[PDB]
Amino acid sequence: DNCPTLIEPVQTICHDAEYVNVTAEDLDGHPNSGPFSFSVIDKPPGMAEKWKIARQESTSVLLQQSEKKLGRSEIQFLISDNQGFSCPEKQVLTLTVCECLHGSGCREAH
Amino acid sequence: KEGIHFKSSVISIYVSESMDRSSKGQIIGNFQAFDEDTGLPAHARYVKLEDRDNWISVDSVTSEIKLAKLPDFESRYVQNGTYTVKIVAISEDYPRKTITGTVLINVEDINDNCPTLIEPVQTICHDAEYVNVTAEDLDGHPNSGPFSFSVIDKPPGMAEKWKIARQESTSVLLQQSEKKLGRSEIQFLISDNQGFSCPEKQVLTLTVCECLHGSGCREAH
Repeated sequence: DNCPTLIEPVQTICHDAEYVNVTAEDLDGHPNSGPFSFSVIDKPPGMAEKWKIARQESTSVLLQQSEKKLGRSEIQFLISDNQGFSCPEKQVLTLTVCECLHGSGCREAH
Repeated sequence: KEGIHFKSSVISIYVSESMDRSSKGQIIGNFQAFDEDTGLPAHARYVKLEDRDNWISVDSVTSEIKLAKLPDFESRYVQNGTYTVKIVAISEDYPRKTITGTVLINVEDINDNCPTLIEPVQTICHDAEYVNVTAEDLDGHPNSGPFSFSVIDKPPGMAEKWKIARQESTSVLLQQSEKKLGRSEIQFLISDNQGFSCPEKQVLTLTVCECLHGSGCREAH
């Protein structure tokens, strides 16, 4: 009676990254579960498709760029749980970039 | 039969210092009192002692303890990375009894300070070629470490005129190739090991002159 969600839907990533990983969570689960289905959105042209999918696992997804640009972009999602319940909330991600140096860490100052 | 006692003589907590985003209103714990004979909770009224900078507050009705300032790791009252406050809790109806305790809060460092040019000004003789300027950062390591100094690419050709020629953890030695008895204006850019640099400018005023043997600049006035 609940639908999957994105758990950090505002995420920074390193400049030199070519893949991004994000988890989804669902308010309800096993027993009534299996692996989730992830898809993104490609319509309209020139505007929608900044990211696409490369790998998918039960509870998380691995994304890859379409034009490889740097900065602020939205990634519009379609996510269903196994048995397929639907809710009026729209599923989304927003991504932006930092210059990384301290491993994963943004080099920036306070 | 005996009066109020503490379940711990001292309590100890940890936190980060402040820069920019720190939360107000902060709670850290309680200081409950008990009958010594059975350990069932008693009531007391509470007072604060020797808070040297006003960081802490106390609520008698809960024995709770609460923060009233933002923490600073460079503070003149912070020692070994710790700050102390003393509490006393005191009973009601006769005989009245006082019992003492302490709060220890530990504070970690942020790179909230930036290296500045402590040596804005120097005067230099006609046989010299090298001049030394120091910076200072107000954090310790890691939050300072070996500094990086540079001097900017404007005006055209200034790298032929005055340049960095050796560098230390705190400091830099300039050289000269202009070979002239006047003024130069030497903007530095300057980081600490973590990459932080001041929003404000850092510039050396430097005067080169003709000098007497073993003395400053020449004088006809």
